[PDB]
Amino acid sequence: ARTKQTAA
Amino acid sequence: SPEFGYWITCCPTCDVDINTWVPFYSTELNKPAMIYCSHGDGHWVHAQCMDLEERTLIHLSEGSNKYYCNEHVQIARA
Ligand SMILES: [Zn+2]
Ligand SMILES: [Zn+2]
Repeated sequence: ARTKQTAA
Repeated sequence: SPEFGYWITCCPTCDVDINTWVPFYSTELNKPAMIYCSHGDGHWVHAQCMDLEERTLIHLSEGSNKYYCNEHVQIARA
């Protein structure tokens, strides 16, 4: 799923 | 009229506000984590407002599975 602000 | 970006009112019970927000997930700093709901024409919702645990959110972001917000998840995709 597409997401935002999930990058460690 | 309706609104794009990180500071939208994502659902009827949305708790994310540009005037009150603080980091919750370990991946957040100055912006709320969001996830795309594939229902209809699709829309974005705040992961926190969906009561998504961090690992569920991260696993979703690491795969090709589609997500459906709490509002539309029970809708017959038939
Ligand atoms: Zn929200
Ligand atoms: Zn939805």
